[PDB]
Amino acid sequence: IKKQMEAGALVEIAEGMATSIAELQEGFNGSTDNPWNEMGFRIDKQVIEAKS
Amino acid sequence: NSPTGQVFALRAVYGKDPVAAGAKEAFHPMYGPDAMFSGQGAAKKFPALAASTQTTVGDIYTHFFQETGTVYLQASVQVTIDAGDEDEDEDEDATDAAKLDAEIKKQMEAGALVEIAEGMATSIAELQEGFNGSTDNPWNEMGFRIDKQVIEAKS
Amino acid sequence: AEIGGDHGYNATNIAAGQTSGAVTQIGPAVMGMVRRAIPNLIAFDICGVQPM
Amino acid sequence: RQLKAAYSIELAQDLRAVHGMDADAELSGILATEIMLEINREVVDWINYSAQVGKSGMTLTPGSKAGVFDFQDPIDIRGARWAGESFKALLFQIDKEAVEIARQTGRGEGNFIIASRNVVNVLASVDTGISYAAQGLATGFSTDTTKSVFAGVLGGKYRVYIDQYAKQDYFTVGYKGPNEMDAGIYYAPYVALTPLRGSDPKNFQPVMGFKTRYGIGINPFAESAAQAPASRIQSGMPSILNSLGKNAYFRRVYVKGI
Amino acid sequence: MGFKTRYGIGINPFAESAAQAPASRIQSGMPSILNSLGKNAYFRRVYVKGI
Amino acid sequence: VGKSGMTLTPGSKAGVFDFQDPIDIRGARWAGESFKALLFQIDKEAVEIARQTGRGEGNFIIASRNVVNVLASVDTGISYAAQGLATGFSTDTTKSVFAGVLG
Repeated sequence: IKKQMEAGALVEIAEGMATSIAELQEGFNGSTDNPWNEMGFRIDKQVIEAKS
Repeated sequence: NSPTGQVFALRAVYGKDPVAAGAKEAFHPMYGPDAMFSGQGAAKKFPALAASTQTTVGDIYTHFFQETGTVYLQASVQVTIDAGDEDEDEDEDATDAAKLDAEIKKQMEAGALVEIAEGMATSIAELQEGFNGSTDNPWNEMGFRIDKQVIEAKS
Repeated sequence: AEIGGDHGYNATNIAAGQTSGAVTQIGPAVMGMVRRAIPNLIAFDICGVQPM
Repeated sequence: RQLKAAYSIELAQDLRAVHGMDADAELSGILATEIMLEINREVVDWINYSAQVGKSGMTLTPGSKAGVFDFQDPIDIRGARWAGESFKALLFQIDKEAVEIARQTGRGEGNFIIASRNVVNVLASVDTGISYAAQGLATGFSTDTTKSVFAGVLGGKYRVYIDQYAKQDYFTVGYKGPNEMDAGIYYAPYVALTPLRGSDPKNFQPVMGFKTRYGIGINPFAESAAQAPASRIQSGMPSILNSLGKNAYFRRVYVKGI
Repeated sequence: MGFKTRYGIGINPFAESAAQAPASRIQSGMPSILNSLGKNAYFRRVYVKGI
Repeated sequence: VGKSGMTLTPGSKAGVFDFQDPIDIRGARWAGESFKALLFQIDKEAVEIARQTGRGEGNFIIASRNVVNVLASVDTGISYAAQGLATGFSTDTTKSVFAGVLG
């Protein structure tokens, strides 16, 4: 893929939601199967013995 | 501060009707001015320099370089600009616009056809655009056009 | 229900303000006009300027 | 040369009300600057149309290329190896082209250089003068063309003008004597841009246009090499004879490799 | 909880440089594959290898 | 697609600036020489932009991480030859991605 990306066949692209699909998200005005995208977080632990 | 916006771009075309197809922007940064547009070019048309066109000494030829603009060439040696091969496939894709001008750029290097320009003979300028029974000598005109672009905000 | 909608992301629709919902926009805001710059002149101190 | 504009009335009213432009000064500004753009490019074309093909005759090392100052040829650039000692050899080559033109004209060595963007830039990225091998970012000159086509003074001697629409990498050296007669190409302005106006009563739509007259000539000793004129009375206007590849105070060398 | 934001990405005219006249006198200023893909003359991109 | 057309030195790969090709680095032999050739390549592109836009020479550069430190590890100004510690610029992305002013 990285070889192709140099050739110009593929390129990074970032767009945004069209406002028509923005308002009609998971509900409003009778639209269906249009969920959001969700972000959470997690916490992890580690243990440390004490040598002597 | 609005759902949409617009931007205006004004251009200066070469010749009569501005919106007419095929016009050429006047003060182009890349493309150079047609130096003969106001002079000899306003009097007589020149043959368009194309592939496999055996030139003759003293004749003036025009071409539009893909990255430089419009130029007037006065060949001094009788050559045919096809030389090696027609088009075929000399290299990678390299559309004939790229092959032709590079071929012409080669000739400019070799002391062949050289960029020139000049004004107009007073015999024709005095009678420009109809006078003393003359006909079909309309002087060149310049005009401008204005266009728009629009953007709609996304979310 | 009452959705503001949006233009169809078409040059004609956006220019005219025609939306797909209730409210119809006045038109795109004028952001300014951009011309083309005047190319410079390469002096005349490299030749003769004898007037006739 | 001449041009005509012939704009409309309803456009003048609408343009005034909507945008705020004038629709009259615009075309006059377009026409006035267009014609001077032709002439400014007109004189330069003659100069390159009349320059002798440089790096030949007595400005050529025994055999290097006979016509081009290749940057990839060991013979050309003084057997130099690294970048900062190779751009310096270009200065020496241009210096040779200055004395030779002084030899053919017998009035002075070249003091102005017409070069494309890259050749001008490569001069701004080397230490021009008696110094060690060096190179860096372009700081000395103004390789920008939007600002002005005037790089500056190279070596305190040469005046470096930038050719905007140059097809290939090249430089042209020439001489300009203090007297206006010693130039090698004469520009002769006869009549300035006289403005003209009128209006046909069938439409009342205004029509305007401009007319001007100018002349161009060459120095009598442009072909300095021959010892006699052609046919006594002769046409000073350039043509394929008097000026093509024969004018004296103009030497032009194509630079390849940059 | 949630968040929202609206913005607009635009290009400037004369970006293509080579083209001397637009297509329809009213054109989608938003960037597009046909409009601007390696065509915007404002920016030039150079790789490097063997760094 | 930069480094092509008028900005392409003939014989190169037309788009990449290899440090292992003598043509691209102009036969340089040591970092104090090769790294300066990169500065020249940047200059060539900026002027080319001023042609195809007709408004001015380019004055802002986006570059990858290490290639910025390379610019910070050469004598930017016109001088004999030099290299060493990356001191002129701020190659730390954590502080701020604005590396600083080049030349």
